[PDB]
Amino acid sequence: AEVALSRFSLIMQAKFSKIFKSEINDESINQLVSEIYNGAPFVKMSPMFNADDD
Amino acid sequence: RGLNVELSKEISKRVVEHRNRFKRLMFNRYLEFLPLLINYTNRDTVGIDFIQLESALRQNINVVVGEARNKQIMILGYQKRLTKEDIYFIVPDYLIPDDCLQIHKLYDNCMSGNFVVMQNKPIQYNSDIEIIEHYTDELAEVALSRFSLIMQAKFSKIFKSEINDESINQLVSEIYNGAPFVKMSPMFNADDDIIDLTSNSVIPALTEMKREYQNKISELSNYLGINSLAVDKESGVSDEEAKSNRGFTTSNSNIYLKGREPITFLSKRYGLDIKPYYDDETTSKISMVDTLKDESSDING
Amino acid sequence: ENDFKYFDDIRPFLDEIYKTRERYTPFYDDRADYNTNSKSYYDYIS
Amino acid sequence: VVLEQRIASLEQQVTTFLSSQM
Amino acid sequence: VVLEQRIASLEQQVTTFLSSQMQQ
Amino acid sequence: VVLEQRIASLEQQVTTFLSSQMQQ
Amino acid sequence: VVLEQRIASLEQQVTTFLSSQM
Repeated sequence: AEVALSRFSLIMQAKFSKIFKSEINDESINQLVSEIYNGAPFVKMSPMFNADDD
Repeated sequence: RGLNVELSKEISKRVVEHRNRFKRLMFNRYLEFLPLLINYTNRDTVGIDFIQLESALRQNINVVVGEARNKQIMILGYQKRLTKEDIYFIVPDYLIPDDCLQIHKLYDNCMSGNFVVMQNKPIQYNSDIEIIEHYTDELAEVALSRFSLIMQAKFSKIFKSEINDESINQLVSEIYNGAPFVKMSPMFNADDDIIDLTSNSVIPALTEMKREYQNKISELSNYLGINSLAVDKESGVSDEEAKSNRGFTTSNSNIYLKGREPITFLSKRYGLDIKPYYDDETTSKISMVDTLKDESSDING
Repeated sequence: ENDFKYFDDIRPFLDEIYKTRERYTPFYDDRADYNTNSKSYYDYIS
Repeated sequence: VVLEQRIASLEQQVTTFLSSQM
Repeated sequence: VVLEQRIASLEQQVTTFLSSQMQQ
Repeated sequence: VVLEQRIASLEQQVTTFLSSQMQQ
Repeated sequence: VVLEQRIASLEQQVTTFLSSQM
């Protein structure tokens, strides 16, 4: 029973998000909308380190 | 006239058009095919256009095949309370029995006058036009990711110099004309000065994405019974290579066959053999290797 | 009399929004993903 | 097949009769 | 044998001409 | 044999055309 | 094949008749 516990607990926390990190109100939201989930390659950004592992 | 084009991020609308058109195409193709899988010992003696039957069965309307003038024309048929009479809607014109009809299921084995109803699926819970919508969007965005991945996998060799006519004469007369032994100034003029933009963070990513597209096709496929199963039995590649869990794909194939079981109920009545087999054949080489009778030489060549 | 042109000076500003109200799609764009923040439970018990 | 053919002929004859008294 | 086929062909010829003027 | 069936088919067609020409 | 050939001859004869009274 407790090894079935550990399997269920292991696959319940095995879920994955891609965290965007920016100062909040409407800088990076327009980015992910029109250029990540709509699949777009070649998104252009400012030089302000804005994906330098951001 | 009216024209002012956007930019060349027109591609970022062309990319989403490829995804959208792929979902529309794969969805209606998959139901363009799905009402022909079974075809059941095709026209031994029985006057049924089985293509028109299977198309009717996948919109879930219970067709009823009986006799018309002893030759089995299709008709439409929409605890056990028995059906007898021709109360149901009748699609042919003058070929109606105008006499004692019955359902030939449980009144006896093989005796009553024939009008047997054929379900698409024995017990109906969810329509499979929803499951085909369930995977085709997930499939659509993985086709998006493949197309977006190979659209940015293109490569240039960037020359880097102060501009006006120093390095242009270099690449012209000594790179694309193929020339070895190009001589240059000591001013660091290729000390990693020319650089390559590569996308080797993209091509290892490419093959794994195609395998995800592939096994997602297979995971839609074994759901709706269409399977590579019998050849996988004789090829010995039975489990964990074809990652499909064989006991589930021989399960979902079988439900559609025993939905069309009342054609055997009909077949026992008039003394003939109709078995609902499950088509997996594609010819001119399979028909050659199963016969190798010299008359089959004069057929093909 | 020809008086009460208060129903009439509205006219050049009542055809105007009817002009720029429904003829928009060749002139504008549909992008940029504007966020909408609308009133959680604390504003409800407010 | 012969029986079916005979049945079809009988049906057609009946239909013909059902349209004219002659 | 040959007649069995011509007799079948002419009955369909009668049936597809009776339905051109039928009450059916 | 089969030519006899063809000769039976052609006289039936000629009789049908003759009934098409003359009203009875 | 022989029957088909005979049929073709009959058709040609009919066509010939349909053009001249002789």
